[PDB]
Amino acid sequence: ATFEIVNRCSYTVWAAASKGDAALDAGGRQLNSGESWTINVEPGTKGGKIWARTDCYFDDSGSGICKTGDCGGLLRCKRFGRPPTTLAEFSLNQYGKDYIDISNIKGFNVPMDFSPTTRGCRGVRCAADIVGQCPAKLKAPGGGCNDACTVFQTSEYCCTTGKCGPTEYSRFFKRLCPDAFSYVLDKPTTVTCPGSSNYRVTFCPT
Repeated sequence: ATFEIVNRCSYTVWAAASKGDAALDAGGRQLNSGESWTINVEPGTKGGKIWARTDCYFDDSGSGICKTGDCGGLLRCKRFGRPPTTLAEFSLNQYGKDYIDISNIKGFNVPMDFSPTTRGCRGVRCAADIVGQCPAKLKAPGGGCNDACTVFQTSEYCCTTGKCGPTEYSRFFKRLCPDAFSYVLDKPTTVTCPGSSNYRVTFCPT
């Protein structure tokens, strides 16, 4: 499948694409404002994520640090990033269907639209000013709005027992972005698309 990743933000982001134990495509790249990066994702990829990283510094070897979404100091991410990270999540070609969602379970850093570029399903967006409105206890100094599990590390926020409910903190994310997952057992906002759809992730869509 092809994903076009577009940075519509006024600031540079360092896109990342991983399935947790490997890079997707090159795994990461700098996107200046307006730049588009087209990646190819192998069919059947399960548990892929795309996110943006902010305020990164990398040397010529591709090693460095970002204030949000750092994936072990690498430009080309192999692993998932450090919260807070708005996540585009996808599982492709799963019994003939693709499944996409946006998640705030690991917080929010950059607003995002995640839309098919092929026919037969709708996109999802989380484009509210979550950072601006972020509750004081969840604000990350580096930028971004952390989820409560990251901050507080309780069974309730992290849904460790597989039983958990919404929280004041999950409801904050859900109020601003109803179409994104706000906690682990949120009513799913997954979109089902035809298998082998193509997609565009747009940072700062509005």
